[PDB]
Amino acid sequence: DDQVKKIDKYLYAMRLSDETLIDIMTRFRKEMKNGLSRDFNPTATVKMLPTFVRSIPDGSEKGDFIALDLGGSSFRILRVQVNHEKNQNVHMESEVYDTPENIVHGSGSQLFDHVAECLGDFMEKRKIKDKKLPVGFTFSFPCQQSKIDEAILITWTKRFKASGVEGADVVKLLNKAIKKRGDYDANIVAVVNDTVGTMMTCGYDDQHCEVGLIIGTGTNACYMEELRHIDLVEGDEGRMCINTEWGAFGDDGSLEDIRTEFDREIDRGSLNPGKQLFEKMVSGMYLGELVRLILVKMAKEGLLFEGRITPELLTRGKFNTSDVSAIEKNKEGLHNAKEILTRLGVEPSDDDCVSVQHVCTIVSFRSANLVAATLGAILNRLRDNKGTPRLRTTVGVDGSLYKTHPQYSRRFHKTLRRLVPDSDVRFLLSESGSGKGAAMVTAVAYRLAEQHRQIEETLAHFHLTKDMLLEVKKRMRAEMELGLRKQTHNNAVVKMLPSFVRRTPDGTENGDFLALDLGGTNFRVLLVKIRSGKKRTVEMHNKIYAIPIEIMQGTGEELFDHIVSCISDFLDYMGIKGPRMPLGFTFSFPCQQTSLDAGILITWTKGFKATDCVGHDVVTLLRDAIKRREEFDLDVVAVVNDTVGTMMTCAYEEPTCEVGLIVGTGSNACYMEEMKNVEMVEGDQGQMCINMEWGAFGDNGCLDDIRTHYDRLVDEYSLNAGKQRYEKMISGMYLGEIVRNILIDFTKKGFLFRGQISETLKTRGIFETKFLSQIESDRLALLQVRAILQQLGLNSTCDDSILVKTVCGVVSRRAAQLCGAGMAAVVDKIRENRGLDRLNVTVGVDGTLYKLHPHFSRIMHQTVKELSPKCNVSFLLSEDGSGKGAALITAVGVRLRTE
Ligand SMILES: O=P(O)(O)OC[C@H]1O[C@@H](O)[C@H](O)[C@@H](O)[C@@H]1O
Ligand SMILES: O=P(O)(O)OC[C@H]1O[C@@H](O)[C@H](O)[C@@H](O)[C@@H]1O
Ligand SMILES: OC[C@H]1O[C@@H](O)[C@H](O)[C@@H](O)[C@@H]1O
Ligand SMILES: OC[C@H]1O[C@@H](O)[C@H](O)[C@@H](O)[C@@H]1O
Ligand SMILES: [Ca+2]
Ligand SMILES: [Ca+2]
Repeated sequence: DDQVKKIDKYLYAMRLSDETLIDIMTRFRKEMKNGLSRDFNPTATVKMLPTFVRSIPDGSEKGDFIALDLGGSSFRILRVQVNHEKNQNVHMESEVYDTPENIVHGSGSQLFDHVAECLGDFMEKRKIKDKKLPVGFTFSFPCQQSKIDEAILITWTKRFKASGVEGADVVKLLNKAIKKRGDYDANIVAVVNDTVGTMMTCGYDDQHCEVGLIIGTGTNACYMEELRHIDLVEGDEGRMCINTEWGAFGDDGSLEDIRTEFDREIDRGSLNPGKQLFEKMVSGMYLGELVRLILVKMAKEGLLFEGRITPELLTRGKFNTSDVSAIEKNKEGLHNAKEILTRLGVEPSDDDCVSVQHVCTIVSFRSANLVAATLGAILNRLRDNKGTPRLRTTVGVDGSLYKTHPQYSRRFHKTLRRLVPDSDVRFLLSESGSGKGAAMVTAVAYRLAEQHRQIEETLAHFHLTKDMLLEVKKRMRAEMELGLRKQTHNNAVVKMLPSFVRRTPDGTENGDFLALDLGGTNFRVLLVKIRSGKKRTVEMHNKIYAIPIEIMQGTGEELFDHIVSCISDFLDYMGIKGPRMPLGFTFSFPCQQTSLDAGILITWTKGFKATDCVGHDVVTLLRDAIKRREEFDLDVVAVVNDTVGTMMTCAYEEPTCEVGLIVGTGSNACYMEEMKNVEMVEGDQGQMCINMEWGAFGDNGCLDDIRTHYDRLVDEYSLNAGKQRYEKMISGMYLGEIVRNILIDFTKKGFLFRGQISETLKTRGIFETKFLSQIESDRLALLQVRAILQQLGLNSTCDDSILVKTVCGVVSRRAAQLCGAGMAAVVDKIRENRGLDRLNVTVGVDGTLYKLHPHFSRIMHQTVKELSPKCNVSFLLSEDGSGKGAALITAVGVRLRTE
């Protein structure tokens, strides 16, 4: 009676009080909070790692998979076949492989070579190599993952200690070993921790399973947490399984006041000193030795075996946990203790057999008790989440010590139910192992992988290689030439139309002028005053005037009548209504010029479609409308394209600006060609500004090489089917449509919005330049993206938002590259013309897409630099619009008219 009370006095420390157990519980409860927080997670010892598993099996799972189970006490590989659809129910055949204390403690390479060899043999014995069966990986160690098929080892635990693995991705490490074998092909689709596998398994049979617990070589647990609580995972919808990794509870020294010298000594001799402390007082890997450490400490004080101490009772690991168990059996309890203590050399007194066996209870009871305190903190967290007052949940379990020890299970549940009363908990023991559960995870993981494979295959067509970009640059140049050569100009797609502007501002332009800006997003009328010499200055006023789309696609009569009306009102506005002022007309469309004041509208582009305009001279068309009104009189000195207007605006300040570019509703470019190359205009003196009209590039098929199904659909439904193919893969008026069309397709395939094509998604023009630009902002957050989308009328989840943003990126990126390859061709021609080996030139730019988009310009500039390394281009943005440049052209126009 005192012997018992004798040891209960010695091992007093290892006798935890309920109030104490509650304390620890409260402590872990706080460790969980810190672990899940984005602010404190970096310092927490309890990792609370996300698993990317959002629900237990639903029953829809089916297929043939292979599972690997490394990290437990046995390396086992299994094959799980499941398919209710047809009729088949869950079936699985497993095999166990040996793993010597050599591989486990060797180099990661040696370890993964073994795992790859064992999997090979397994597939051979079943001759299933030919099948690309999905592989699930149950790796019972702490792992960092940003996705289910990635697992970076944080640190080894238990018996493993292989070099070159920590901090690496075991998936990649394993994939290498297999590939190095060339024997077969693996498709590792997921990596799960055993606590998650165990939970998945028990969940299959009990749809109330919300916890996975393991108590074997090591101890850990996982539970279903609310996504809105997992800070380190963007989303607030539903739940995800968190792998607590509580074995490291108190590694920051939060359980020093509970750890004994026996614990510390056990640690100082461990493989991983300082870590997994909480686990070192529980798991069956340490129970035995923790006891043999006291037996020695007792004998060393004559309290046992008559103070005798054999070399065996001193040798490490000579007292297995197996002993600790057999010695606690109810039947042959003490009888067993005798045989054991006997082989230990020491002479077992039938009184010793009693003293010993009791020690075992104390140690083996502390474990069961501790685990009950932490698991209790988890159940309390679940109860808190549900809001309910009571709690009903199932808990999956597995692990030697639990599965094979006479009293553990028993005492464990007891203390538990005692600690958490307001809850009804069922403990289901995984009889099958992790295999079933891993397979259940692999099924869904794989389901999402094919979806992904398909999405990527499609998007891959929007990816151009540097080599593809050089071809486009090449083609651009070939077409540039066909258009300049009078013999081939007749059937060239890039018309290279001359503008009849032969020099950038000289600095003598002086006067007052009116200007028109038609073609972009805003039709506006301006008044510009230029003063040079001493006081060189420019003063301009403008006013925007709408233009109903009806008029825009009405008749040339109403269109130009409307324009003149606006010109009138502005003349009043500025007051200057009276004299005969010279006017520059910026008409952003392809015109055939004979002189600075004659433009035959070759064809309409963008969204304009007025009747009886194509084929006429726009100057005239305007002149007439003016005569008809009879309210004033003007001097139309010039007609100008916005690209040329832009170039002049920027060249007014920057003398090296010899290129103009526009990337807004439509896209076009212009530059200064050598008069000797412009075979369409007599002379070979000086230079001339060439309005390329490069939007038509590809209208002869030269781009059908990289155009996609979505590009064709967008073209096929445009106002000008067949024309302006290049500009239609670049400008803000079309980008959106390419996207919409890609989205509708993904939706029909059931990859977006639950497969529902909404009315909004069917509305053309829905994706404005302004939206494409917000959605791609880098300062944006997923929550915000989803918000924007919902505002548009699209009911999108967070997963949806991610895919939409991606799609927008692929499309917008390709647009910038194609545009860069185009500009690259231009600058390199200007360099070859000037026979240079290096050319410095700046480009004048304008266009809403260019100005608002967060990445277009950057990726564009980058691409030009990469395709034309012999030119140092600079892009200067026009902030005053074309107007300034139109007036600066009108000035010369007049100067040459007066002369
Ligand atoms: O207690 P152990 O022998 O160490 O293993 C306990 C459990 O570990 C997991 O890693 C395995 O996936 C399970 O199959 C096993 O039941
Ligand atoms: O993006 P956009 O609306 O097409 O604008 C791009 C540019 O178009 C030209 O027609 C105007 O001369 C510019 O002032 C304007 O900045
Ligand atoms: O194998 C059960 C548990 O053992 C522990 O030592 C590891 O830290 C966990 O990753 C694992 O879940
Ligand atoms: O608006 C910018 C460009 O758009 C193109 O579609 C027009 O054909 C060009 O004349 C214009 O420079
Ligand atoms: Ca979250
Ligand atoms: Ca010429």
